[PDB]
Amino acid sequence: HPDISVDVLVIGAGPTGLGAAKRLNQIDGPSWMIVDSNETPGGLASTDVTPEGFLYDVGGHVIFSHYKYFDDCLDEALPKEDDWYTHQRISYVRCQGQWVPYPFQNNISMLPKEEQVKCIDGMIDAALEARVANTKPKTFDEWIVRMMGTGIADLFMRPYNFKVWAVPTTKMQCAWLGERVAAPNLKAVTTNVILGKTAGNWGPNATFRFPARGGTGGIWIAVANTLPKEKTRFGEKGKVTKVNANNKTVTLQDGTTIGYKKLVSTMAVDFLAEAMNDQELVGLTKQLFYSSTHVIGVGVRGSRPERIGDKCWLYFPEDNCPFYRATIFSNYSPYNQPEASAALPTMQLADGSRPQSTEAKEGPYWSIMLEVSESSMKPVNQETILADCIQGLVNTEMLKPTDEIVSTYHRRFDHGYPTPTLEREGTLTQILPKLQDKDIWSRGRFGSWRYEVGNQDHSFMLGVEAVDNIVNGAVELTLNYPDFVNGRQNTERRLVDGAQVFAK
Amino acid sequence: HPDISVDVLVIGAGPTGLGAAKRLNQIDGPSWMIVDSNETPGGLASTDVTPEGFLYDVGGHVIFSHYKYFDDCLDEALPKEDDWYTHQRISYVRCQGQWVPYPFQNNISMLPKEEQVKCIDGMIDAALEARVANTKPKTFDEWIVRMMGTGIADLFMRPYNFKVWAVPTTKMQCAWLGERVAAPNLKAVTTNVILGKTAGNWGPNATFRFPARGGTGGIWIAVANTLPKEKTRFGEKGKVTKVNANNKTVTLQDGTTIGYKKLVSTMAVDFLAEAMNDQELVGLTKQLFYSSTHVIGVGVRGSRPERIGDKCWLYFPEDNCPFYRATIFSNYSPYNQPEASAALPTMQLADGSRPQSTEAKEGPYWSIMLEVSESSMKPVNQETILADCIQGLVNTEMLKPTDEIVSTYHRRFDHGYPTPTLEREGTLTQILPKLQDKDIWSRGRFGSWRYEVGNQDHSFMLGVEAVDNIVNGAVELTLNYPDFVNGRQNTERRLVDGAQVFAKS
Amino acid sequence: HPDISVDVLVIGAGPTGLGAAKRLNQIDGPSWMIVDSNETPGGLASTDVTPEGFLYDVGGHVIFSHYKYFDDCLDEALPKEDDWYTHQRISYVRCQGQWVPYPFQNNISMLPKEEQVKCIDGMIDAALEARVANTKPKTFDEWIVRMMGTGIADLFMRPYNFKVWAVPTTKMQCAWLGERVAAPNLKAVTTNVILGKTAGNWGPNATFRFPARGGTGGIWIAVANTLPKEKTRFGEKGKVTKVNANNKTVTLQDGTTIGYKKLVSTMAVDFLAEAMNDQELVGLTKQLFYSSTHVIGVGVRGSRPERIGDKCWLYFPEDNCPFYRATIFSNYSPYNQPEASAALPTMQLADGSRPQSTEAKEGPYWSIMLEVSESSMKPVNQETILADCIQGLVNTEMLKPTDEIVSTYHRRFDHGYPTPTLEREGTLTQILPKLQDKDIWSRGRFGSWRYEVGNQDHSFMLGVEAVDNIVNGAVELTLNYPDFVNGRQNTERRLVDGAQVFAKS
Amino acid sequence: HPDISVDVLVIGAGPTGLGAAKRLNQIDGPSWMIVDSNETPGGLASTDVTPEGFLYDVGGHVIFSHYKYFDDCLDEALPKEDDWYTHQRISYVRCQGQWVPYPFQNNISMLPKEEQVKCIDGMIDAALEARVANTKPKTFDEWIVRMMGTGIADLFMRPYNFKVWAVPTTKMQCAWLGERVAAPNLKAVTTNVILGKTAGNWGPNATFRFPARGGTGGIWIAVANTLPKEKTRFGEKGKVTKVNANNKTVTLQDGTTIGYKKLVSTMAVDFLAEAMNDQELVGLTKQLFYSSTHVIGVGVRGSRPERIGDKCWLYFPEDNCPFYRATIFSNYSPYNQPEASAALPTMQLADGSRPQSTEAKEGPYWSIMLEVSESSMKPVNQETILADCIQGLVNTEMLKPTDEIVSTYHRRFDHGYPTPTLEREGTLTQILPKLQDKDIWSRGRFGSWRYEVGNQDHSFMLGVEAVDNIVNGAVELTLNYPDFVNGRQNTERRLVDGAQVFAK
Repeated sequence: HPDISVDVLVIGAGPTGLGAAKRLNQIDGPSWMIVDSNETPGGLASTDVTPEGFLYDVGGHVIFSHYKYFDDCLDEALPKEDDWYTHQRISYVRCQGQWVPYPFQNNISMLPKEEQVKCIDGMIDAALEARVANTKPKTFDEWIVRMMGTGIADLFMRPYNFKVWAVPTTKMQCAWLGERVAAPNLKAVTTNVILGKTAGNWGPNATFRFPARGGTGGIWIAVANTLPKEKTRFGEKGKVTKVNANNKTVTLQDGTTIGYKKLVSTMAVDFLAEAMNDQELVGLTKQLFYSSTHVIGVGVRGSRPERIGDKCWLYFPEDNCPFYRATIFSNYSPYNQPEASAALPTMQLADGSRPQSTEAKEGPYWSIMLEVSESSMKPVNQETILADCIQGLVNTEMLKPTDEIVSTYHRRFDHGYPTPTLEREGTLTQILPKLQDKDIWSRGRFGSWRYEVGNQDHSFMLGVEAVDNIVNGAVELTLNYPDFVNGRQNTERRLVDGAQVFAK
Repeated sequence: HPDISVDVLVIGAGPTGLGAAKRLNQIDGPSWMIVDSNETPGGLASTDVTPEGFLYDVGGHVIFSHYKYFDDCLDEALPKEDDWYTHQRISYVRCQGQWVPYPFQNNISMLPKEEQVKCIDGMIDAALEARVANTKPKTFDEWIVRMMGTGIADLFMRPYNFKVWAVPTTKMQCAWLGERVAAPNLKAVTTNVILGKTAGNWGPNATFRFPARGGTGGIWIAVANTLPKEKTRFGEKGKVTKVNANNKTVTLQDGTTIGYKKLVSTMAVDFLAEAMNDQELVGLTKQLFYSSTHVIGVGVRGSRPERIGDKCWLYFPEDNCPFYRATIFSNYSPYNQPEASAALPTMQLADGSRPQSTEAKEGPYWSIMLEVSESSMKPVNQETILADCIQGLVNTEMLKPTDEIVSTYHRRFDHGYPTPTLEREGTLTQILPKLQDKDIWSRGRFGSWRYEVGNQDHSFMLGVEAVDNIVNGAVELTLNYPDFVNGRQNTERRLVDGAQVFAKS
Repeated sequence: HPDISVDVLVIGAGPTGLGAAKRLNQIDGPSWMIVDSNETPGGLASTDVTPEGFLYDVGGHVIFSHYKYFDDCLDEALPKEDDWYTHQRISYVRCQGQWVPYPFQNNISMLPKEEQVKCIDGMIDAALEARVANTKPKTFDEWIVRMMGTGIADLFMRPYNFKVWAVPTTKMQCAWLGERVAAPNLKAVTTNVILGKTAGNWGPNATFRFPARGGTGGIWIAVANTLPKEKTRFGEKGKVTKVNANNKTVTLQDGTTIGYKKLVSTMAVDFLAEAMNDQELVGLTKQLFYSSTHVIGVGVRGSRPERIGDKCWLYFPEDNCPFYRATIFSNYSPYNQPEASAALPTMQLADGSRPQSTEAKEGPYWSIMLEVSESSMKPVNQETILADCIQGLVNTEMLKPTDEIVSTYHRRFDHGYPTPTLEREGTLTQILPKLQDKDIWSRGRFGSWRYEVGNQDHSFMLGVEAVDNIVNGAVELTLNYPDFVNGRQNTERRLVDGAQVFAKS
Repeated sequence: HPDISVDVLVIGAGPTGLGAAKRLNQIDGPSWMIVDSNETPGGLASTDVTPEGFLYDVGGHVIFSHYKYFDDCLDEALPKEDDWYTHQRISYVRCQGQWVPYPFQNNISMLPKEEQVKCIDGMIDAALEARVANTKPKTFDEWIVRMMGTGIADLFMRPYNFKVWAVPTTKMQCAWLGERVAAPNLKAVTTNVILGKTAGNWGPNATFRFPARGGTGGIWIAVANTLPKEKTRFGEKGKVTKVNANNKTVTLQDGTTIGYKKLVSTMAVDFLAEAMNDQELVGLTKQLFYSSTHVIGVGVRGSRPERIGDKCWLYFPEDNCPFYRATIFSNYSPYNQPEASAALPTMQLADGSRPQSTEAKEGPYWSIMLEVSESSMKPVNQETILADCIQGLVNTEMLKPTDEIVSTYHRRFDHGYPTPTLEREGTLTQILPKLQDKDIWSRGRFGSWRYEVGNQDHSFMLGVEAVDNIVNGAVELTLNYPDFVNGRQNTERRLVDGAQVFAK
């Protein structure tokens, strides 16, 4: 007899577990509980703040929602018009001293003429090959080259992706990319070159919403707050230390035992394996490759420079900086950094030299968020990475040597990306059915280890669907058919379904 | 205020309506009711019987279940081992005097050598073109010719499909077929010709189940039998005569009114427009094309002939018989026809002549069911179709001139197939969303007018998923993505889900 | 017996006949004679001069020799360095107010950008189809669209060729073009577009030679001058009126009869049929299509304008002028027009009005030559063509309205181009072998009616090779395999061969 | 001054030199002379006979004339209808116990079904690749596999050609083959399979002409006999020992020196370089690959066996015999072997055992001629090759173990085939121009070293055209454009041209 008994136990209150909890709470049928070792809900979608008052999120991939249900929950959580700011999806690729609007291939008119020739030639080759193709690419790398041709592939996607995944593109599968044909739009590319134009893939239609306060972490705090407090257990009192799969009981730090009929686990699956003391799974989960992510934050004194402007996120294929992506985080909300009247001293200049004085001066302020990837194939010196990022900012002309840095931030996330390697699926098809046979739904970024559904909306929906499968027999579409869900409007599932309308 | 009020009203107690009802009954949340103008549930999945005791179903497309949910409901309806018989999926194409195992192209070694050359040459052309193809086929005919080449198309698919659909293949779309690339397996086809091999797509693992009694109609009577009687209204008492979609009320023939919050309608959508008195929808629904089906049944005296053997269904591309498909219905269950000891006089010989006497002789008996299609592009003379079918049986060597016929059956089903025309989707996108905007889920073979989800398992699930959409916010996967549901094991939805397991605690 | 007998009789003293004469004279074996109705040798390669002293040739296709034999004869005829001028092969296409260097597709960077997009889009389509092509184009038009794509084909080659041939491109064969594959060089075109580059297909090693004096006519007068005069019959005394192919005799205007063993006829083959009184050949030769060519010459007062500069020939696809090609004939030689000190009055201004002064004034002078085509499919107004040409010169900005015209020239050549129609070969494989069996070698621009071997170097060698076939059993390579002769260095046949060398010792 | 002076000197009296001399004699203009070290004209187209009375030619490639001129000289040399026998071009490939009619691929219905499947499958692959091909094959091997597909290539053309050329197919060029596209006729091949049909490429109009007497050797003796005897020097008196390219003189073995203005040399070009004492040319010519050919003749007692019948020549891809080609030489003329009444003892039985008696018995007789190739890459044991050939005859069921052999013949021709290696052209376009610059027309099988024009008709015409080039400025079409001459009817040049008609 365990100390607590519930039908459905949810481990983890990141977006995945919150998704499961939200759906359980709406269904209000089977009994349930959600636990997490952190007092603040949000998991890795939480937001940090420096002593100087600069917020930083864990990533630069803004929200794009594929589901009405996700929208319902975000809207319930933060219902006021002024709870959000809307922006156009503005991004550029840093290449040869130029900010090239995304998508790269549609904007190579900014490159020197001879390089345009090399690019067009390679894409001509790719189009002619795609005309008689009778096989599908097998690696991320083959997919890139079939889409872009050699010249364009070498300038951006190949070196960029190495910096993103910390593995070569030849080591990765390409199913996670979706099912689009690996072929160039040669006319679109020659057309912009001939017309000598540039054009980003953004406009009034292509927008994202960012929360006015508390970063992305603020979304998840407000979602979590809609849950019945008594069904949550957050903090040390909720840290799971053992999972006894055969007896269907969990044991917490404080010794509390919880019995369950079904388990939704959102912890990394390698940690779950260890927690189950299941040696066969420990071996299998150790085969799952992943990269570690360093997030660097830099707060800068001054009004937003013209050269930065309305830029949102930026891609860096080149080797003159260690980060793959930068975000102008101060463009997302005026509350991601201190107000202009707030007074801070300069810590250092961008060229690394001491400020003229140590006196606190006022703002306004702007803020940059940088991402760097580490793996066995790509080491990162944690002792120098901050300074290398800052020099990277100078090298890319994001900061003048004279810019005044008033805040710095560095954090290393051991589990950063679950890598879409060639071996991933072969390993996961061994791991997930074994857990499934024990009534354990292991789901989430590292819960199910599939990158393509490991961001916020998809993960939230992994949790939702896991519960919908457990209770209503729904297909888990997002877990197993990401292309299917991505290719459509998912409007059927709502925070208020027929069931609740008829019950009231 | 109306006489009766329910959250969800279902019109029709064919497989689709019964599906909706089963799901509503399992969930047992929103109130609901199911009405049908017929006293006997099962809709067009019902079974007829001749005065002589021969059973006939409405078609020859046997059950293949794509869903565990469907299996749960059939098994619950008919749980005994002896409620079913299992048969291998044995089918052949009648061609130039031969029974050619299906699939046709893998078995052309049975044809004359010169015909094999023509077939292979055609498939070589199609392979060569498929190698540089940069577009998808737009019509059923283009699909057929790309898969099979001209020689093979002309012998089977083309003339056969005209006979099935009662429209030319050039008039049909090809999305309903699934997503498989239209290209020939040249190597497999030439390999079998070279080896002189024949090979049916059946075996110990390719089987179907058929109910021991009452034909397919017996399945749906038993499924309906599991519902609570007081939530059903079957017979003249349940005939819908008016649908007021703005009031969300329905009026029955006896004057009863039913208010609903959501309507699952499984009547033919063209009949729904009329019942709604919605002239806009009438206009649109009249643009939908359909064929009418004649089912002919023939009871024969004798032990099962050797030439017939274990054959299940048979295809007829050639123009020496009016039917496109025949079924040896007596092979499906010994209770589809009378016992050997039953005495029946001979009605006629297969060559059409009278028999000498009126003497009632004994069996055993075997039984053939034939299907013929009719449309405005292919009329059928109802007055001679029976005699034409019988002569077709003689032409195809299924019956000898002297075989003794002891029972005949003929019925015309006006809405037979909803035709997958080139125009169908354009029209449905104007119709179904307009109905949806009124909280009307029009679903079924003719409720939603998509052939590819219009047989028993799919239709049943259309009903189940419609309810799941209404109540649980489920995706209607079968309605909009038949290729998705047909390509996977649909095991998630069960007659007993977690919701029920947990609630009984 | 006839008045004169020779082994080989040659009719015509144009390039083709003179070629036959030259080879016969070099071999100096069989006896021979060459006749022509013009006292001045050179046939249609002759040069006219206006009363004001401007020379005009018959066309603007400059010499490119494919044969050392041809070079030998021109050099023997005009041996001095000062008998010739050398020029780079400079040409442009007039398009949308601009002079675009030939070849057109390599220079579209000159057109507006939105137009370059259409051109490249079209060539992209053509490159993609060329990748999977398994047929050869059947028509000039098909060949054009496969090489260039629709956009580019529409800007230059289609409308230009209609103006040149006076029949639609869809009505012509494409073998005469050579054997190069009809596919676009997409990379070269896009590369130039991207680099913003223009590039003409000329330079220090892409040049032509033009005679210093007397135009091309001067070459042929001088080549003829090397023949033994007693074997020539030029003038009214050499006009053939009758050919009796059965007797192998010819009758001249003055009643003189010439008997031959082998006849090399370079007159137009349709006229030959008539002279033969051969009704079957008359019928066959009338199936051959040809266009008529108008040559217009314009003499202009002024030093050569900068806008003209070193231009040699110029192409005009557009509608604003009736000519297809123009030639700055004064760039070819200072002796193609009068010296600066020559005094001539202005006949008219280029805008058509009368000049202010009737007074003779001095030069310098420059000179334009224009070509206009006409046929039954593309009629031309003969009465207005001169004025229309001059207005065309104003329309294309070659002349200013105020330019002073001091000389004009206009001549119509009835047989201008023998047209490479789809029908040409079928006809010629009846005509040529039929004459062949009479021992008549009918050769030349209209002798054998194949355009692609109808210019000076090729026609000359047609004559030479005919003789070499008659005497030495040589292959007639030029007549039957123009791609073969055009793709190689023809260095073997010389004005002094081993035969002459070994005999002189 | 030299002992003799002529305008054109021709060295060698094989088909190539006789062609040259024939054209010179027709033109009867410039003075000329033809020398050869052999008293009997005909070069390697000469014919040996065994002591027992069996004739053997040097090869089994029958005459197909591409020129009227050649026909004229053959007709003049041997004008009687009874000077020739005509026969259908009947050939077969020995494969897995069967005689398969040529062409092999239209006749694979004779092979086991499983093997038919593998063949058709490989040809399907080939047809599908040829549908999208945009390059030309670079090697003989690539050409074969693209025409036939893998299965068929491996059964016949690949192994057969190794035995022919004595070098692998991968090491040879493919321009010598002609300009036909490398693609399968898939429908013809599958059609004959489906119908169970066999069809050879012969019939009443696909015939060849063979000399009634003396073998091919009699053709050339007779041709030579039409030349003015005083213009020939054949035998020891005509052996060239030195060629002084610079003074244009030739020195013979007997000491006599001959001056020339133009030289037509038809000796092997590697010997010409040696005779010229030109070490630059020696070096180049030693880079030319060639194989050595062994010809084996077998004379057999008995009427022609039914199993042989009307077979003319036969191909042998398999390794149960050393020869690549066999010829039923007794089928070509009843005078290639002794009359039936001639008496000969049996020398051995086909299985290698002695005859029961050494008594001489009568015939009739039939005769087989075999070809074996030798090179650095494929050694032949000169001392056992004869016996191995005879065993090969038993292995291929051409002879029964009991067949009585009454005559044997074996001869090694050191210069057999000039091999169409990949390097050939690179080497030849250095060698011939240099000789041309010295007014030397080196022409012929080994004079110019191009196999594709090294048989009788082509070689003869090389000699004719060389003279026509020297005298009349003719193009040497056969030497430089063999596809051109092979694709047409060459009717223009005749033994009586206009120049001779008019000279009368």
